Amino acid sequence: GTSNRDWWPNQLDLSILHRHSSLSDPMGKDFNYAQAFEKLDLAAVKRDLHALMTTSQDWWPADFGHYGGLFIRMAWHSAGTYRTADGRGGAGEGQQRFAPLNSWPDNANLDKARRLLWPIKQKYGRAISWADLLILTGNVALESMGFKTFGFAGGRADTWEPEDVYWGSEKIWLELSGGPNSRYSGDRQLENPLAAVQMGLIYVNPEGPDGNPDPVAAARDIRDTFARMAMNDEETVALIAGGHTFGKTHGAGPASNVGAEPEAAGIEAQGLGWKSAYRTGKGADAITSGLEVTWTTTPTQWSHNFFENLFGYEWELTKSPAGDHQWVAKGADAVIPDAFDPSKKHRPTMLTTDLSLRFDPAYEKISRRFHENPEQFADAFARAWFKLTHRDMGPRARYLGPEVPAEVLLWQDPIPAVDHPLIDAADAAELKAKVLASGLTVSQLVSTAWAAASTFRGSDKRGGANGARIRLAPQKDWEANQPEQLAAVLETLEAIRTAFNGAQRGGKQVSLADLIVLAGCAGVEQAAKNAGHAVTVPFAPGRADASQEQTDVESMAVLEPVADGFRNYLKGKYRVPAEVLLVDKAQLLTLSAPEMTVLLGGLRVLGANVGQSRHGVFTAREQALTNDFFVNLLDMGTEWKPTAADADVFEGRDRATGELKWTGTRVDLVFGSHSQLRALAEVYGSADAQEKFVRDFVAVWNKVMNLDRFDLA
Amino acid sequence: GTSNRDWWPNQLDLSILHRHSSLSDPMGKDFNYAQAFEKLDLAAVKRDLHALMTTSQDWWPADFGHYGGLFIRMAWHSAGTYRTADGRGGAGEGQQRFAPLNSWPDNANLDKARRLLWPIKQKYGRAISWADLLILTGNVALESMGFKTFGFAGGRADTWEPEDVYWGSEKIWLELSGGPNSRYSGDRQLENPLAAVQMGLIYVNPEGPDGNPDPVAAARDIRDTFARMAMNDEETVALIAGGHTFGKTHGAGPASNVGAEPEAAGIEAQGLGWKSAYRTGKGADAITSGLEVTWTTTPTQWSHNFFENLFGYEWELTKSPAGDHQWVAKGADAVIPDAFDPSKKHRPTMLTTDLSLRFDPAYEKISRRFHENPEQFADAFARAWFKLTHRDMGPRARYLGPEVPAEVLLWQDPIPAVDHPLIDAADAAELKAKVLASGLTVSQLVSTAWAAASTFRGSDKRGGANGARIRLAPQKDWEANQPEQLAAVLETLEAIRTAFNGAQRGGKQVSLADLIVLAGCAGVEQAAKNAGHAVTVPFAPGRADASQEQTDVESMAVLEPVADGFRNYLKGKYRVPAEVLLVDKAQLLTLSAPEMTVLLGGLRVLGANVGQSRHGVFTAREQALTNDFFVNLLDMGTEWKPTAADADVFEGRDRATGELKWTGTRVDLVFGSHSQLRALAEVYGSADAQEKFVRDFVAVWNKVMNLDRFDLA
Ligand code: HEM
Ligand code: HEM
Ligand SMILES: [Cl-]
Ligand SMILES: [Cl-]
Ligand code: NA
Ligand code: NA
Repeated sequence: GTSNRDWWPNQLDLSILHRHSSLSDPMGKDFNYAQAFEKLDLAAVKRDLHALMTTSQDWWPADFGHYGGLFIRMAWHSAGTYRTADGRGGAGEGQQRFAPLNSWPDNANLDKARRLLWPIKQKYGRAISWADLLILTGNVALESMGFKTFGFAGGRADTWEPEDVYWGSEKIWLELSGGPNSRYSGDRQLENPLAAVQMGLIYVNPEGPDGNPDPVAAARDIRDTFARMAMNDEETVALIAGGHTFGKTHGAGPASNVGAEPEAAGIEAQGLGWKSAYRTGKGADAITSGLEVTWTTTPTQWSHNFFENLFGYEWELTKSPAGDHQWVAKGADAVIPDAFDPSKKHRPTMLTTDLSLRFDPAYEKISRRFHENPEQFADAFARAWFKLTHRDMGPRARYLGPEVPAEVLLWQDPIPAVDHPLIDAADAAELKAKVLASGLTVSQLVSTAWAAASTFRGSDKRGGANGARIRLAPQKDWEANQPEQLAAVLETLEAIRTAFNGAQRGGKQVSLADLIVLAGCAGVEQAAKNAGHAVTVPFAPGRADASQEQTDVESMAVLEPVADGFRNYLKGKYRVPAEVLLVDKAQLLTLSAPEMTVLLGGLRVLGANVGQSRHGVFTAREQALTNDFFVNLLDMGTEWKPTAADADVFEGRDRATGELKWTGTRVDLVFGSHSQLRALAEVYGSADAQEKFVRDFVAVWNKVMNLDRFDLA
Repeated sequence: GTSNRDWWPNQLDLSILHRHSSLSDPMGKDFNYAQAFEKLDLAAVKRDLHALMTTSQDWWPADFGHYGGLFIRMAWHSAGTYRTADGRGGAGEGQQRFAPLNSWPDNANLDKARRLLWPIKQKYGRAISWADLLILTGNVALESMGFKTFGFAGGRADTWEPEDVYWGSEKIWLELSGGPNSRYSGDRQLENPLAAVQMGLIYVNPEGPDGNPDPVAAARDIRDTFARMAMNDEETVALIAGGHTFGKTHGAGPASNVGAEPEAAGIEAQGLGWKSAYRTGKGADAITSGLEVTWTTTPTQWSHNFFENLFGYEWELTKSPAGDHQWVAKGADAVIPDAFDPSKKHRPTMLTTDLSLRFDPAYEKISRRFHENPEQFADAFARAWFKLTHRDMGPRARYLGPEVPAEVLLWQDPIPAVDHPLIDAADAAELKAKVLASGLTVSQLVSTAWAAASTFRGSDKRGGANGARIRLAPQKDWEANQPEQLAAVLETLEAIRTAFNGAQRGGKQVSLADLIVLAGCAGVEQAAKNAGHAVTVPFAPGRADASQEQTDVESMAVLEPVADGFRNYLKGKYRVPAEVLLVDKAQLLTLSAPEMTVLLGGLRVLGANVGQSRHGVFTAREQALTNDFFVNLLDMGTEWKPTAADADVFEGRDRATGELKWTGTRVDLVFGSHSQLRALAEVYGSADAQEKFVRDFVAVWNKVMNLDRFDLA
């Protein structure tokens, strides 16, 4: 069937904003996963998982009699798709069970692992999500094998459809770099927001870059990809060596024996894939990656044998039975156990990427320290394993259950506890009036609260106005945030704050984070008053102020908005058209198309544009909350043409006289061009729509202000 | 960005079932368009529409000073996409304003027409939908030019994204037949469900079949496509001749002057397209189809001139200024007015397809009768214009406003009014006990009510259990309905009915339509009892019984289910895989994926399969309402393989012994294979789900039973 995407393959796609409807969700609209999970008997779940570890099924026999290595790999791949650039990927939505991830080559045979878990999932039902179960099972595998984990939090609710993620533009699985859709340019520069070297890999190629078995060059790719998953050198070494303490790779025969991935397989495969013609197709004959490496002498027990082997041998380049590059220990004895024949042993073996940990000079120093001090290795690995598996969960307020680590970690963007009474409705009224009486304008108030709140992304639940991190490095100096203007606003609000807090009794105080939001609420009310309309904007107190010492500045950099169409802002020129970037930002804000539309039309007339640009300010009553953006954009009396100077800036002239009325960007004008967005603009631009426009603007402003308010969840 | 569709282009698409969520809809979730429309000042709207007729805009100047012809074409194309096969297309959702229809070649410059209507749309806002406005406008155009219409109903609520329609598989606009994705095979047999000859045409090619200017062969295409739009010969002649009494075609210069269609146009085009480089690009210089034909001496007034011209001249094949085939009257004087120059006159001209109305022998007889009896022509055209424009609106109960024709028309599938007291809760309990005491089984009661109710399709709001048409030709003889079994159930129910009605006082009676539905309810209650569960199934009385004479047998044929996955039924072999057919049926039933899933799993265990097939009957307690379907489907103790005899029938064997446990079709097993479906099946197959499954089943069963209940709207 030919589709709109076939005919107009470059038209903007709004369907990413309308996923996750109540239509596709099998749970009722009142289901609350946290409420379910809080009553789960987590101990019982863990005892069933522990038993599973050594209960082999004949359709996918357990290596060494123990599924622990398979389950560790499963959980590491569940988490391992995460990119810090956008927050997308990660284990937090259980997306490994859907396309495309369920059928990535790097996820081969994890269909088997998830199938092994169906009995437990079935037993406990809605009280444990697949998302949570995949991570838990990796923890229980680690515990079963003698490794002490750092902890575990539940609360990842299941999803019901694939997420819309850009995983790259290649049309061939695993394509090597330098093709027509290459994700590399320049001197091996991986395109943002990608965090993997080839389409369908988690991070890097285990043979080496584009298959070249050089451990030093492989180290470069490990470092870059892991940094793009928010891990530093110590964490990276700890994770790789920790993982590879357990289990084995699978490459018993040629890869041409392996059939279709799950999304391509026949209906009778019942959701499994990679069926193999090689001998038994499983167990001793399994083929997963094509590599055939077993790292340690006790693949089912925590040890410090990975580093003992890595440093205790010299390594020779060899080939697996599938023809893939791997390494074997020179002159070694057969000391590694076979996975099924108790009378066979094997020489130590390594991947190219394992040897990176000894041949890259910076990794070698960490690896030596870990070899000499295995306690330090165990602690780093437990910490890194927790971070890997929790990095996309969001604020600690979302962590559920009895095994949550009490230690607050800097990567969590921690928010201090509130230990004092909160302002009430009358206090909030008093503060809104004090803010308006200070002389701060509607545009200042709206712009400041927008800047604070709109760092939130729903991909990994980072950002938002809680913390008042807008007053700290680096947010206070981001271009989009207009650093000098911002500092002036913040000084005025901090003086209101000090005067209000100094007058209270009883311990009551207001945080700066709450006052920033409240002040933006005052600005929105005042703009509505300026248009002739009395409205109250909802506000919920309870935000707290984080310190600079509780803020990792380097980690906060990925939250900078380099394109923010809601402020008509683009920090530089990108290949992706600005309208596409607006829909991307709206998805990370969790907005629907109607919410995006209302919000942007209102922001334009409120004065939220960076630099007070007139682009899209289609009103003669700026700082009044009216639907003038939509009425004026849709007026057929105005003709639009791209300027000579800049093809992405447009002049709006009266069609009869030629007189200049307005200017706009692509982000403004898309609302008059895209057929679905124009239809939305028409509802807000109609003569009956002033009340609707105000109410729906107030609703979406409050939604944005509350995106990180999981303390009210 | 490579997408799942790129990787697995033949995987089934469930997003068609979650279109039209509350996420994409800008109106609040309680907006009721009927209520808005009922308060519209329709007379005011009509006065504004009359004024617009002759208010020419310089960006698209009015032909003859009057936009009536353009607006009639606009309305006819809005309606013209309707296919009787699936009920899809038509005017009823205003889809001409969305892709792909806004950019079809046959809809060229209708973007202009719609833009002319924005000021009225803006003025009246939500109280008139685009969908209603496009039809009303065409009515006002006809009235303005002297033609009395048969009436008008409002109530077409707007939609907010494109509908998912199969329009064909060609990848080239306008592709002629016999290509790699030909919609024609055999002796000019158009593939169902298509109702147009080329991709991006409304019905037929105005030059003739594949561009060959043969009026006789064009007539054949006209007849077949119009019949696929529910129109017979008389209606077809009336509509073509009636339309072509007005306006003109546009082909002032070569088509190569015309630029990108709206979905391809630049952002500055602000939603318009087909900008032309020919001279002034508009008005006298307009290029729409490429043809240059003006049919009558008075193109802005109702006349009898069409048929005077068609019969009064002999016709010569010529070429328009764009090179396209058309006809000119031999030896005629220049009697047809020019659209813009009062000093220019033109000879009469005709399209190939207009000449079809004279050269096809059956159409000639109607055309002559219309030429000789103009009042017959006017009345037939009025009636046919009403049908055209209302054929997809559904039952009369949906018709709104002061201009609704009182006359009941056969094509409306009329349902008599209820003129007696209805059964109450005590009566419903008494009837359900009678039904259960008769010996009708769960399987029979469920199957019969399913058969009755599941004829409904939301595309054109035809079908459903109201009317008790299951007892009439042709429904009573459809194979999917199990005609012998059906007859036996109906006889039993009709005797219950007679006995109950004969005992009443006052006028109270129960219709057979109600009793069939109530009896299906009793069957579901009984199946719950058989599973150990108390359950209450909602029922709403008020259905009435239509007569055979109120049921057009040939129009009913398109409602026959040739594939009904819910009954594991496929009447023959189709090219489209059966699980795609199931999702298509779910879309017509208005079901989401979770409702399709629950419903099918329940139906399997209740005995609703045609012929009592065991395919999918994954329970040892048939006729008990349980979640067994899901629990057994998902049991990894079972291995599935296609049979030798039939690749579309699968055997489920115990994995350890080989013993046969079940058999299933593709429609059964897709719930275990498709990653999104399987995720849904897992929720219902979990150990905590029996109660959820029963309550969700009852809800969706009730939903189906009430799909056509617009008397309760
Ligand atoms: C440079 C980064 C990494 C590379 C290239 C990589 C590569 C792979 C490969 C190719 C396999 C074999 C798949 C098979 O044939 O069955 C695998 C297995 C495995 N990996 Fe990694 N790995 C990386 C990091 C990790 C990390 C971070 C962890 C966890 C902390 C992990 C844990 C495992 C485990 C436990 C197995 C064994 C699976 C089994 O016993 O079935 N790996 N690795
Ligand atoms: C065999 C079926 C039909 C064919 C092939 C056909 C073809 C066309 C074509 C090619 C045009 C010219 C487009 C342009 O260049 O502007 C057109 C114009 C138009 N048609 Fe038809 N037509 C059909 C039936 C209809 C019907 C059923 C109606 C309405 C009842 C209708 C009403 C009109 C009107 C009013 C115009 C004039 C538009 C204007 O003045 O701008 N036609 N027709
Ligand atoms: Cl994601
Ligand atoms: Cl449709
Ligand atoms: Na994420
Ligand atoms: Na329809």
